[PDB]
Amino acid sequence: WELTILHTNDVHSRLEQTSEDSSKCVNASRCMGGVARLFTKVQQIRRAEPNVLLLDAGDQYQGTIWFTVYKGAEVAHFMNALRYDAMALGNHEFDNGVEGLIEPLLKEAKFPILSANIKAKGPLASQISGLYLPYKVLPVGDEVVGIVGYTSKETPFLSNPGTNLVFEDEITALQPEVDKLKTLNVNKIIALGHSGFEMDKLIAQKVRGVDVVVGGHSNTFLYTGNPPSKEVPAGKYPFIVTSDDGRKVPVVQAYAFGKYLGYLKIEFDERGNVISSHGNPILLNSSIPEDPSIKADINKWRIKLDNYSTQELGKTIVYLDGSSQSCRFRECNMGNLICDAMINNNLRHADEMFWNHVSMCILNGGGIRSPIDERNNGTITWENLAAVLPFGGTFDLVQLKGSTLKKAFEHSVHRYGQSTGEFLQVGGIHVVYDLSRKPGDRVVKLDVLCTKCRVPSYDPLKMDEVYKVILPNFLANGGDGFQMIKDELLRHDSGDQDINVVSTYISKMKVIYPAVEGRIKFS
Amino acid sequence: WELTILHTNDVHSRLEQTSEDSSKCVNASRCMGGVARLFTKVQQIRRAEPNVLLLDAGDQYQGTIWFTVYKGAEVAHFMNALRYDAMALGNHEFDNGVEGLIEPLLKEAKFPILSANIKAKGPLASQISGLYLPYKVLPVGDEVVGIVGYTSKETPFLSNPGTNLVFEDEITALQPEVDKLKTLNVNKIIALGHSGFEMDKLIAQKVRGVDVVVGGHSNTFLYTGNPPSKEVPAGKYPFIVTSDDGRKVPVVQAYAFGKYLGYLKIEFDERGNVISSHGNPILLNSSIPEDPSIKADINKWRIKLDNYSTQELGKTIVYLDGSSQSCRFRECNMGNLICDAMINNNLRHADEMFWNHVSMCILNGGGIRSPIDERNNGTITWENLAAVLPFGGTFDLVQLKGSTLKKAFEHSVHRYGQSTGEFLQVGGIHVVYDLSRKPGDRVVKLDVLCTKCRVPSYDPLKMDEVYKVILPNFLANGGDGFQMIKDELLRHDSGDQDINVVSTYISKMKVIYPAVEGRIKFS
Amino acid sequence: QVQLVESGGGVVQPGRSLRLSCAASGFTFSSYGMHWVRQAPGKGLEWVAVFWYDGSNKYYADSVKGRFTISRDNSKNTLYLQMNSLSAEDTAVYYCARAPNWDDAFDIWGQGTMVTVSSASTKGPSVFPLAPSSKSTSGGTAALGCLVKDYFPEPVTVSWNSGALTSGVHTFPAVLQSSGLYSLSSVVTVPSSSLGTQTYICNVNHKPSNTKVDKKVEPK
Amino acid sequence: QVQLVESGGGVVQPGRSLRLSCAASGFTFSSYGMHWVRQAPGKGLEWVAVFWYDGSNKYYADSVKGRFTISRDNSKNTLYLQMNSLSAEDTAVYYCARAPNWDDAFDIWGQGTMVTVSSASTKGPSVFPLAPSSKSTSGGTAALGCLVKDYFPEPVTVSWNSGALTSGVHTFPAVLQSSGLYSLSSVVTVPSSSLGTQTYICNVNHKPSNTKVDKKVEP
Amino acid sequence: QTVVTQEPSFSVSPGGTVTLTCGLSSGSVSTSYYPNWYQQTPGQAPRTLIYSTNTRSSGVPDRFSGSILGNKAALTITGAQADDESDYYCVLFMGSGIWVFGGGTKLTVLGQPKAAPSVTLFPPSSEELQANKATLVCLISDFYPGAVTVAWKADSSPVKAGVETTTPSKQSNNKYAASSYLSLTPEQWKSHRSYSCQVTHEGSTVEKTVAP
Amino acid sequence: QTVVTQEPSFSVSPGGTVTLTCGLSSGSVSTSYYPNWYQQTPGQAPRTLIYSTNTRSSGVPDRFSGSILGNKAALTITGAQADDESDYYCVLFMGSGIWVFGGGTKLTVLGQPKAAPSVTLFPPSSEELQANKATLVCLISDFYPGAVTVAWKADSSPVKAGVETTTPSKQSNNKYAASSYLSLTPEQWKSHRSYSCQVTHEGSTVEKTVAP
Ligand SMILES: *[C@@H]1O[C@H](CO)[C@@H](O[C@@H]2O[C@H](CO)[C@@H](O[C@@H]3O[C@H](CO)[C@@H](O)[C@H](O)[C@@H]3O)[C@H](O)[C@H]2NC(C)=O)[C@H](O)[C@H]1NC(C)=O
Ligand SMILES: *[C@@H]1O[C@H](CO)[C@@H](O[C@@H]2O[C@H](CO)[C@@H](O)[C@H](O)[C@H]2NC(C)=O)[C@H](O)[C@H]1NC(C)=O
Repeated sequence: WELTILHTNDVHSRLEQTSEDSSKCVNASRCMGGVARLFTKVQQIRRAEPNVLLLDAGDQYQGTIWFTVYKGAEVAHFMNALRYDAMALGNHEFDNGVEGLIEPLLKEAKFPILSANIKAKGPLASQISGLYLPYKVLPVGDEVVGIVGYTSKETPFLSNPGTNLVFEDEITALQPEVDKLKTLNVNKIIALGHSGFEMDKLIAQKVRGVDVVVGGHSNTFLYTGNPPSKEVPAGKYPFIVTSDDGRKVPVVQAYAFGKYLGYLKIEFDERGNVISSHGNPILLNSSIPEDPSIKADINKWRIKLDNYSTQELGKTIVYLDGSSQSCRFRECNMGNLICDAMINNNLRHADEMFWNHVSMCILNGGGIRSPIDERNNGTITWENLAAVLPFGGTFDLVQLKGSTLKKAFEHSVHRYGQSTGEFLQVGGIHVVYDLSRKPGDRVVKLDVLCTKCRVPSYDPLKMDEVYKVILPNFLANGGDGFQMIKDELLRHDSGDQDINVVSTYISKMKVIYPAVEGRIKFS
Repeated sequence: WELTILHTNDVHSRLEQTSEDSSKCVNASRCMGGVARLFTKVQQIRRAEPNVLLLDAGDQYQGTIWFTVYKGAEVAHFMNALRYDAMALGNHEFDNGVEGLIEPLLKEAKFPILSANIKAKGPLASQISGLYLPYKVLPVGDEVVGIVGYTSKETPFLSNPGTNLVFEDEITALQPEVDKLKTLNVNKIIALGHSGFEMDKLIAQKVRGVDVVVGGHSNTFLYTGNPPSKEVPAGKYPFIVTSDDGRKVPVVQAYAFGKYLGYLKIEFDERGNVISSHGNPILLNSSIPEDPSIKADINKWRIKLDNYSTQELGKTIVYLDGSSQSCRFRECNMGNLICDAMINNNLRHADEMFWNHVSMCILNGGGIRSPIDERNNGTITWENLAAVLPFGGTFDLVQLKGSTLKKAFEHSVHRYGQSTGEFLQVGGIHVVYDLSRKPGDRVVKLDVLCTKCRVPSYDPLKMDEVYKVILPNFLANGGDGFQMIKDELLRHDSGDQDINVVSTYISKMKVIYPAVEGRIKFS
Repeated sequence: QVQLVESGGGVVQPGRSLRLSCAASGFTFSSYGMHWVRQAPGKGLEWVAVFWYDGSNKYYADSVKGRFTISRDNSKNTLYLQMNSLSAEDTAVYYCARAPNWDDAFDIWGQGTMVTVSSASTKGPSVFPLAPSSKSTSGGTAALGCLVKDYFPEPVTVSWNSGALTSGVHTFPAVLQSSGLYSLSSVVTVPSSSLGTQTYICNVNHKPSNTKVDKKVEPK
Repeated sequence: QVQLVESGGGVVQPGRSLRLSCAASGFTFSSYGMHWVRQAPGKGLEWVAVFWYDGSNKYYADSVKGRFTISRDNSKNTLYLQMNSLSAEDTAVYYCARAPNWDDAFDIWGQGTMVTVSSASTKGPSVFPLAPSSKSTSGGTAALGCLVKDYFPEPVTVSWNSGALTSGVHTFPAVLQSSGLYSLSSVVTVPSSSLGTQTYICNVNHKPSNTKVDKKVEP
Repeated sequence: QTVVTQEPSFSVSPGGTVTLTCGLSSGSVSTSYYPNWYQQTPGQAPRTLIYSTNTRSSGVPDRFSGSILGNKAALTITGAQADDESDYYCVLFMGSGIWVFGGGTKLTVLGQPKAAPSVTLFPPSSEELQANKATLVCLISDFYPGAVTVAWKADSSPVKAGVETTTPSKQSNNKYAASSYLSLTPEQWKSHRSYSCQVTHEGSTVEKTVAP
Repeated sequence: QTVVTQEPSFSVSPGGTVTLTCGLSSGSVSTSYYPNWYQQTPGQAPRTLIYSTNTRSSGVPDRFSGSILGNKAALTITGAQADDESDYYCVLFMGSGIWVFGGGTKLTVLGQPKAAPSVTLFPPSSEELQANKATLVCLISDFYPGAVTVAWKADSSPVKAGVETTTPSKQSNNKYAASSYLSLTPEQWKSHRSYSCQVTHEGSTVEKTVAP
């Protein structure tokens, strides 16, 4: 009994197509992703294969303006158009709190949504009653498939679920529910959920009954063979895992950002045991045409985004100095603002627990391409920011040796002189240059925030120590001569859309007062 | 035709009685304010006079936990029990945005609520339609009295009113509407509104038809004769104002925080001309008993406050160092946190436009009486803060000469080492002590954030310059030996309740990262 | 002094567009709200539309949602109502009335104007008899008449025995059937003794179609 | 293997409290939901109450809101229902059924138990005749019978002319009137010709009250 | 949709007191619906009376006095004149623009003495059936005041479909009179045993019955 | 409260197709109400058939196949066995704990003894009136399928007061029979002209009428 399984995860509401590095689409001809594109390839498969399932494992809920505007309604009324079969809940699904999930999604969503390890108490319990289910018995062909859900116990630390929701241990809560499936003549049981590639594997091992595991949360990419883009694999697809009862349990995962659609042919015996498991995550390169009838319904909704571009987000009571002659030379308040928005945005909606304490940011002047004037009415709209951050990049998280960090800060002034926008506007860092000295021996003080230290202060940077820092993708990929980052970086995860990050910070702050406060000095 | 006018304003949700400086009630025997107390004295007057009107002019909204918890519903279901006759809208009524006014108040409120200079457009226009009115025709005895509303055009700078409300110039919008009253045989016309003592006088002058003006916003105190408490008058009550058509127009205002009830006998002719106008704002001291049937309904609601004390407000990801041996000696993150919450809280809900630029804060260690431990799901509840700030003081705004500021900072370390709580935790200041020097010549560097130097930077303090700064009331009163403030201060306005200010900042920020960042240094 | 004048809605056939005007004078038109109210003759009052003063806001009743358009012109102190896609339920008196902004009154009213929208087509009446069975009038007399159904004059004459009987006659008001066609009856009280003795013929003339029916009325 | 048994069974007078138990076996009791459903004899099914998996959540129907109290004991793999303030509309069959955590579903059902609440006194029958109207019969006959109203201990025997007529008789099921008192009829089809000729006396015996009425039926 | 329900008709002694109420089908009436009462002489532009519920308008007599009784808004006319024989409309504003009127209360004051109605019911004709139409004629005469309720019955079955009833119309003798027609189909006329026209006037119910 | 309304009874030929529907008084039935069908042998523990609306339960025959038709949840039985003659209950979960049943559909599949009913309507007795009680006896005989709807009336007016009706009960001749009582007061019996017992049986309405 062959079962073709289409799976996605960590889609981060990238509804219109992106570029290879998961930023704003540039070359129309070479762009990837899209729910327009995805629909095409899913419909192709369904019109061919007889046994198909289309699953998601969460983090569908944060990322672009799309969400910032439609706040989960865009998700439902499109996932319902792709005709998904089940979905699990994510780190980011509770970013709008329970009712920013229960109202927009769980009610408006036309397909069952699972997690078994999440239980509610008190009055929320009645309200939410059976909008989120622990398992689902999803009939395919003349057979039936069980699908059991889970969600990371890390969720309360990376989201805002209120104090009425409990997050039980994945394994604990799955076992009793998988057992019930076998209690009701369901032999064929898929696990589906958002706890991270690591826990996905521990579900394989330690949960009897479970035949297949589909996960996400960790942006990890599995490929068998030659990677079809920059995506570095970290295991074969599927990833076989030796269970304790002694089964082969295939664990899968698409990258993220709705770039790759998961594709896995699973062949079963008469009694619900995995015998064969082969396939590779279908990349959505420009050679798949975007479906027209969806690209229409995209541009129908595009209009309410344009409307939001001109709406007042909040107000400044100070000039936001973003001019070349400011941010490219000395410490400008705009930089200080952005960096603060980058970090703050990260500590509410953290991607994984590895980044939930990130207090360091850097930003090249050559990404700050406009100031914002207060004189008018103090008003700040999206369009304002588009002038500041027109590159439509992202804010990515990188782990970096102090040695590497020092190097880049010397390359901040090695060729000082004219515009050369490599000068770094910092956040969670105190730096001092002495310009008299030799280019590449000018940083005289560099204190950084050590949060993995009881009460966090600025302690001088050690060249041995490893440092978890946020910065633009422009810099993670060695923009303005920063080859030393792209090379000597230890971890790199793509984050949310640059403009979207500020526009949120400003909305939730409502009044900004970004000052120049002596992060950067001379002598 | 004699007409007694009872008026209040800027009550700042001080529902239960306070002390003279508008803090937590301490000496049961000597306390003032209260809606319990107020009810008593109003019932006494209604049982005496035949022609009574009980008006409010806004800022009823922001203040204590009371609001932080019931968010305007406490206001309605009490003002409705006091049986108010009319009310105007305030700087602070839009602090919860339109829905935090339209839901709790404008729906639940059982009495007419006016402002004529506020015009709504788009879809809000339909929703809000006639829950807030421009004018009201209130029949008293056998005659009829017109009441016109207004609200400061500066409201969008001191609140969050949405972008669908417009604020027309008070005078412009009143004149055409006062005329309509005379169009409908209303001769006797009261103006009632929250634009500030200044505009109230310009309404008298420049708006024909208007007989009496009742305002607030400025907290200004008018008394004829000997003030019965610390309240410094700034004019006689009523304040006569020569109109342009050449009439005498009495302009009134009780001191803010529901301390004084306004009391004004106005005698009219048979065609709506003010002939006599005498009276003085009744101070509500403890010799007026608190009404029992209200003090009951107060303690009925007391219970849902206690419930909110234990609920998680938000989370820290750092230790909040608040121990005596930290905050009384060196720069502690708790202080930095509080100061930041004090300033931030002020620049959303600013009392007047004079304080929308406040970037400077100071706080004695002897107000920080506990730390807050994380690692316990990182949780921070109200009760946590009660341990930190048990004094139930306020954060007040003071204008101060540089000379005076320097003096107080030397009194931070004059006889240091024991420091019975004199040491200042600063915000929006860089200070540096050299302890080797003479007590009262130890501040070697003092750079402060400049109020409108274009782009806010740290410029060295000039002793000639005047500085608008927030600090606890304990210090505005010269608590731990700061006689230099109480004496040489230029302006002093009471702010909101201390604990309430943090609990909000934490709620709205959701994740805090208060660092020690070198505001205070040594050598 | 302060006054509202409406503008002539005459008669029109279903579907046609029709614009209505309301000339105001003797107040700051600029300031007050301005409504339309209709009144189906004999029926109650119905709210139609509204335009407030500050401009943005124009509201309609679910009965005329997007069928009707209201428009104020302060340049010309006149209120307008665009009535597209008319029907018979729109047949009514159309008043424009001011509102002061305060306690949301309806102050001052117009004399109003008439909107009659029908399938105008001038029909001769169907005439039928009415059975004089002695069960309406006391032991001594009986009641009998003739029914004049479906006609499009308002007016129609009814005599008895060529108008040689005015004694006991009680002709009634015309009803306006939902088809926009009138119908009435005309009864006459006569003695039981003259049922078998005397002949009663009701005579209808409706000069607006020149149809002149003369139906005899006998018992059964 | 898996089943649910219930306890209750008895009859009770209106008002009194009554406890119901449901002994489960052959599954992770710990995991499943657990409901109560009632069925008024002859009438449809009505939802009563529910207890979920972890305890926190118990819900009741508007019909038994706070009149009824449900309690689960996983320590003892048994479900309980406390039924205070009973009446006649509670008279019904009471099933406990398990629910898998799916659509909060209902896969397995119990045998069920009977809840009869009446004043329930041991009654004599009121007997009345039934006026032989020719309005049911055509071929020269008419239908006539006798009504046995308001009685309690089922059964009741019905003969005709001391049981000397079994031919054409159609005695009916008893109805259970909302008062918990039975009532029935017994019809017999006979020829018109025997009006003045033959005598028809329906005979009732109800040995549970020893009431033995024998009423004649005339036009 | 929501119906504002106010008494259909009222009668008062001159110099007497009468109260018109005005309720909402779904919910209570409070002040925050801004009640509002009007006098219409039927076929003249309705004069404003009371806004706010309590406020009288410029030059409104003091005898008229608005209030709220429990669930309903009210209008008390303390000391009726002959001037007060008019139709009285209540009306409430449920915001968003939405204004809804009442059915209207017709207030009759003394003129005549209170004469009960005279109902003459006719069947559909010998000849009418043959044209495939079938019309029940019910005539009313000689009643004061001029406010009647026209109920039709099929046997003991209400019909409100295809019933047309004229406006009451003062006769040649200053008493009121009105007709009521019921269009039917020859089937409906034969199918049901007897049809009835039920007229009620100041509680004084009058019926007549006809059958094929 | 909200009523789940499903067909009161159905008949099918063996090896036939039949669909039971199940609708909601106020609003549509969607998937997100989690429809659910049960088979009850009269007097037995109801066995599951289908949950989710579509999903068959463990060991449910493939002939049974759930769906949704417009407003109503549905159950299609493609290829009926004689094994299927029982009562079928639909039931939905509108969340918050709220679960609500259907009235139940009685499905008959016998092999064609198919006979319409024999209704014998009796008045209250010579003697019964005199005891001050007054009971209308309506008897049913010799019908199959054995599913009847007993409507009562007076002069074209429905009565919902004091009606008691037995469960249909197979006779001595494998055809079904049931009684229907209507308890009344001697006033109500004399007040109305005639009372009627209306029995409807596979669309075959049978009436009888009695009066003093
Ligand atoms: C609460 O407030 C009332 C009103 O102010 C207080 O009553 C007032 O008390 C003051 C001070 O005792 C009185 O002023 C004094 O008047 C006497 C002559 O009567 C004069 O000799 C003193 O030098 C001083 O001027 C004031 O007259 C009096 N007013 C009334 C209403 O009698 C009351 O004492 C206050 N209670 C407390 C405990 O604060
Ligand atoms: C889109 O992806 C497909 C699959 O990787 C590309 O097709 C492959 O192209 C390479 C290089 O020419 C070949 O070696 C593979 O054999 C091809 N695979 C298949 C199955 O066709 C395709 O060229 C890509 N298109 C673009 C323009 O990126």
